[PDB]
Amino acid sequence: MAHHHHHHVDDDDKMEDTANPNEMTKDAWLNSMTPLLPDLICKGFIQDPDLKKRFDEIKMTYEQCVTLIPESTKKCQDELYASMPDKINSETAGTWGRSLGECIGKDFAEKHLIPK
Repeated sequence: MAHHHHHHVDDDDKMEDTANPNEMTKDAWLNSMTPLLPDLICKGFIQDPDLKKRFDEIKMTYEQCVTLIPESTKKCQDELYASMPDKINSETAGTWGRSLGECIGKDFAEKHLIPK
């Protein structure tokens, strides 16, 4: 901004642009979401005294959870991936994140928490 009447700009906006990831794409979101799920999923069975009942019944441990959860992370990923939009906003993340969580919490349970 130094020319009002005389505009002879053959070049401009050279350094005045940088594409920064405002939010994460559906793929990038999954990538940065999947391995963080095991952390929260196990805690879900620990924080809830209700759920902790079965957690201790099978003598299951935190580490045992996070080695199994990667099975369901990939599972529910492909589930919702088909329904997810191109890019995942912070708000969008929570919506689909809890969706992954509910899937996994069910998958993990029927697998090892259910002795049948």
